[PDB]
Amino acid sequence: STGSATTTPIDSLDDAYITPVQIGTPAQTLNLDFDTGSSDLWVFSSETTASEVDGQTIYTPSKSTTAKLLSGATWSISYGDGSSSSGDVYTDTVSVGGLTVTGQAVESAKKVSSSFTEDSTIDGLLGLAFSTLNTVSPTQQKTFFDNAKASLDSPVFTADLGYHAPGTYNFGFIDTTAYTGSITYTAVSTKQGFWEWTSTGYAVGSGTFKSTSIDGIADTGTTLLYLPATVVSAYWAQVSGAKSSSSVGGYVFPCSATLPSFTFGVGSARIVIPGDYIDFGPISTGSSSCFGGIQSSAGIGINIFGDVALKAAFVVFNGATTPTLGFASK
Ligand SMILES: CNCc1ccc(Oc2cccnc2)o1
Repeated sequence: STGSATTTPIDSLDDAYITPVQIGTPAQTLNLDFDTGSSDLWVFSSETTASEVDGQTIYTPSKSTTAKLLSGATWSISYGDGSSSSGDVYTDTVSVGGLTVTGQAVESAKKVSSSFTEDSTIDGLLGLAFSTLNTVSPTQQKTFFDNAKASLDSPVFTADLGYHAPGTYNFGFIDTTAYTGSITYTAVSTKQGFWEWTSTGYAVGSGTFKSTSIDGIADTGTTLLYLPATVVSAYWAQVSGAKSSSSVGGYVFPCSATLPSFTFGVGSARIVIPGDYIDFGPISTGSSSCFGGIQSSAGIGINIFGDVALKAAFVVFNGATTPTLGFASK
């Protein structure tokens, strides 16, 4: 089998991407944030504290003939941006782009933090990291991809995120019309539960490439590109007026600037992020200070190749017995 679904930016800045997901019988369609940095499939639901729901579409398990309470199971998760959610668990039928899994753990939110409530466009998350990170207790549950894998034509999924435009998540096949040149594959460590790999270096604009190992994660659920302070300082030094602002919480730059590109290495290959991808607009409405899309990972404890980086590529998440990642230009 295979699946193919369109993923759409939630706003004009590509702050996140949502993908429609069918849950239950008859289908309840919710728009979920596909997240290769976490491993829980959770949804706003009929169980979510009423004051914490504001415009989201909810899953109502009592209206699904295939829903079953997973007795005694609870979940609780925190994300790197300070947000969190928790609740109980059902199993139900889940389909993405024509690909169906029966008996998928669907984690129903009883509580969500303020930044979830405040984003009406995100109805929940669909985790695509390794199932070892799944938070369900006392019996850990499998991701949608792990449940689907045996049935897939090939044990892979691909992320093709758009810049200010829709893109695609495919399951079970590689669309050879969706990229240019060849796909360069690189080793993955699953020791931390992430799609963790090592970039071979970087360049800023038309500058010379610096060969240096940068260990990080391919994370569709993180908006920006978080890299070591040395690398980030080298980038923003090429933008007149750019500076790190403690009060804003990162590098900002004059909105009048034209930003240089940023290149990262994948083996001997190179992926170029155009300058415009790095502009996240005014820090507040009407400001002439703009927020940068490349930020320091110091304090996070890991480097993160988030959407800013991944949307410049066609990305293969290869879930064979020894997992690997593939990157192509597009
Ligand atoms: C804006 N905070 C709530 C929210 C929306 C989407 C996500 O999920 C995330 C956020 C950061 C990293 N990984 C996943 O959280």
